[PDB]
Amino acid sequence: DSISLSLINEGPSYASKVSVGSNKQQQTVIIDTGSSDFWVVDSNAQCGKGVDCKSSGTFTPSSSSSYKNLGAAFTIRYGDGSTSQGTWGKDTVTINGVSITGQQIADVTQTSVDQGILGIGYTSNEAVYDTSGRQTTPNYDNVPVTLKKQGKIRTNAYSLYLNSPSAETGTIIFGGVDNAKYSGKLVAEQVTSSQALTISLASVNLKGSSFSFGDGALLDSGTTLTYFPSDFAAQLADKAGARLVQVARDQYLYFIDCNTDTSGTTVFNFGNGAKITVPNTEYVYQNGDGTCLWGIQPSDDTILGDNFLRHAYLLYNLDANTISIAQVKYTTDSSISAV
Amino acid sequence: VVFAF
Repeated sequence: DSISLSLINEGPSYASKVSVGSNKQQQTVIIDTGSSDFWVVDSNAQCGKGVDCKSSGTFTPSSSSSYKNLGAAFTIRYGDGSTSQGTWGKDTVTINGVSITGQQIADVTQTSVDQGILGIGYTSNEAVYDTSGRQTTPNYDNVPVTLKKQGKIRTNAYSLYLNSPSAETGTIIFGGVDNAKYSGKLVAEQVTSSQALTISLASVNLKGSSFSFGDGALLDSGTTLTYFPSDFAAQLADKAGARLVQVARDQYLYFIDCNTDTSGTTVFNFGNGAKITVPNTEYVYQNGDGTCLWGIQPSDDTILGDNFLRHAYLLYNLDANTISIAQVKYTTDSSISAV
Repeated sequence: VVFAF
């Protein structure tokens, strides 16, 4: 029992069509290994200034016979500064024809995100706190846990195939693994945090140099680019020619010339001899205006986002606390086994 | 984008 779900490559994010409520109201929502809560855009939400938050489906709680309004205020904040607020509730959620009942979600009535988010990370990382960090509501069974608990999958686990940079679609598989879509063997890596799907990154090879790292990296489907501590990012920027630019009082971004040569690869070395090779096309990102970002950016948090993850096949196992990885093989061939 | 806290 595996559940395949199509991932829409939207550019900066990968989203899936899911349904919510007794009347199966279609929501197109970001598939996010970096958050743990599922929220939907209320049909009467107030979007953030300049944000078209109602173009990817909306949810009307009043037309679902099964919708339960829990008492409780919902608030979440993301790495890029975006936020959502609303109220906690429960309803039926349907994923590629497979329904789960009484799933706790948030009904969002204000958001600066473009669409809803389906957070599928650890339950310990749920957004169950007020602004000051006081816990306001209990931790609860999020979507992957509920899939397991209601007998839809055997193990709280999922495989991620973002597919190639040009592809319109990829696939996420809850409770299974597509053994046709990688070369070599999946190498199991220990998850190093009890809250975040992070594994140890031993080193990064770029432009003929090996840069020792030895710290955790978040494998985040819901991040576009790749983020590293400032000093490590600066070491890589030195080989690549990326230049740091101050864009706000506290924000700095690496820019790079749009016509920069993109031959060569960047290699990421993990535990147990696991290795992911990323083509350097992944490190030039086109902005609207004729400038480009470098695909690595500085941050206190280390995150391998989509520009990395497109080049790996990943089996996240939240029960075993492992993420198993192998170099991706882009193919329509498919041979899925349950996990 | 960069998805929690």
